[PDB]
Amino acid sequence: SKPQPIAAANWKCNGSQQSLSELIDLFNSTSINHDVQCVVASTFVHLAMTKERLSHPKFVIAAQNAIAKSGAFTGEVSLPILKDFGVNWIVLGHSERRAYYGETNEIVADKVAAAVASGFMVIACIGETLQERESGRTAVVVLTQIAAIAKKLKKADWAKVVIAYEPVWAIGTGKVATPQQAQEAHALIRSWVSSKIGADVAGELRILYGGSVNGKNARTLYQQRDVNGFLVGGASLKPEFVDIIKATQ
Amino acid sequence: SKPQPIAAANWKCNGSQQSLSELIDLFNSTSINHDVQCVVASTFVHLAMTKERLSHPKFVIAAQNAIAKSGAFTGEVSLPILKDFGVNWIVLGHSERRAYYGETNEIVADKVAAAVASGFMVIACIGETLQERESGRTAVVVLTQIAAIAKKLKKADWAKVVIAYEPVWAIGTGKVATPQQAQEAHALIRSWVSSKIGADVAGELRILYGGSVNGKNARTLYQQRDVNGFLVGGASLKPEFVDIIKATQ
Repeated sequence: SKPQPIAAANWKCNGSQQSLSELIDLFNSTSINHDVQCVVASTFVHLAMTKERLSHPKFVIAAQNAIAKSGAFTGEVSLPILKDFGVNWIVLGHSERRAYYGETNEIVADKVAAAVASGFMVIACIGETLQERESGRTAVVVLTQIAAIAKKLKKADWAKVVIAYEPVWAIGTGKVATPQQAQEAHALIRSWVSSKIGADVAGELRILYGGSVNGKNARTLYQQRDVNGFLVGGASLKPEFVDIIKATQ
Repeated sequence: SKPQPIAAANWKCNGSQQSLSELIDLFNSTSINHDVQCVVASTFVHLAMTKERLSHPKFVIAAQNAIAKSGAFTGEVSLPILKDFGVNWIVLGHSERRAYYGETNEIVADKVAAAVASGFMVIACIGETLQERESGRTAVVVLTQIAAIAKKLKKADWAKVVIAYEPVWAIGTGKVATPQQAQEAHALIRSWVSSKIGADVAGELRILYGGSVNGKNARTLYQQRDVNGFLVGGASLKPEFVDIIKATQ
């Protein structure tokens, strides 16, 4: 058996009033008759609008980032503000932030923990680069990332947690990830959770696949024992997302 | 004579639905009978709401930050998105971003230039740290910042530009800035614009003061020859802002 799946749309830095409206209408009209949690992560700018027009009950909205505390951080957005706005989902430590915005294992760790403390559901991202993969350090590295996070969490916290595996080594590297490789990375994280936190925590823990997923590969990927879902980029701005949600049956 | 003044509210990482609503109502009810441009920079989260409820015609809204292009920058916000949302003002290269978020003279420069190209009005921030001030490098440093920006601009671009002087050396340093010192920094920037771009550009160019301004010091500060306004922090979340706008007559 699997825990409930998650199909998450990571819109990243994209979207227009018009496009998003249209995209959101498609969703509201879609039939989803299964155990599935659909998540929509739009930009800070569009939360308001998403919040309002997204009415299909199998969907929640989420932020793409946040900082922990409110204050003198011009440009930034705090958890406190989100929660007041009414946002309960959030994506933290995505590869792009890790790469461009100076997010270390510890900054991430810290954010997650705040998020968890304020009662958010967290999609926490981890994954290794090509250098790391090529030298055979996948295990070494992801476990290091997961550990940094778990270090700050209590057993009960895990229930609010979702891990997303990002095969960075295969992202813009001209390198291609296969389902089996996905499965192998996921089986690692799960093994770690099991042996370190509890087979109880491990078995309800959702692990999302966050490499390239489209309407074509989605099925084969979800068919894997340890994949519970997806954190989707590109495809999630197209109607093809709908196909991916269905891939989760 | 002076160019039209600007009273800008930099809300930074603060605010709640309720607070901001109340704060915004005060504004809508205020009498402003003079040449003044009031600017309100709320978080990405609250733009929507500000946009909607702020109805006093002497007010515009602005963003606190942005990146240049849309794309795969999870967490971030592009100019393209703002413009579509209907935002035409923006604060760029604030001391806090320079300090915590890795913004160099060139990143700033680049952002400004994009912003300008897309038709935004830009409040561009510059200022030196205590080390810099103490060693006598104020002139050296600010001119370096302004230059990095001007490097990318055409003469016509200046019309969309607003410079804000941030006396960082005096921000959380237990060091205190006086009006005369403000005036001296502003006179420098102006001298530079004059001699390098044109006395024409210099004389219409608005230079905002962006250190600590409250309802008490506001007057003495604006009375200075080269101060055209303010980029306000703390006080701008209180009703005292209204007092500062009036300080601009």
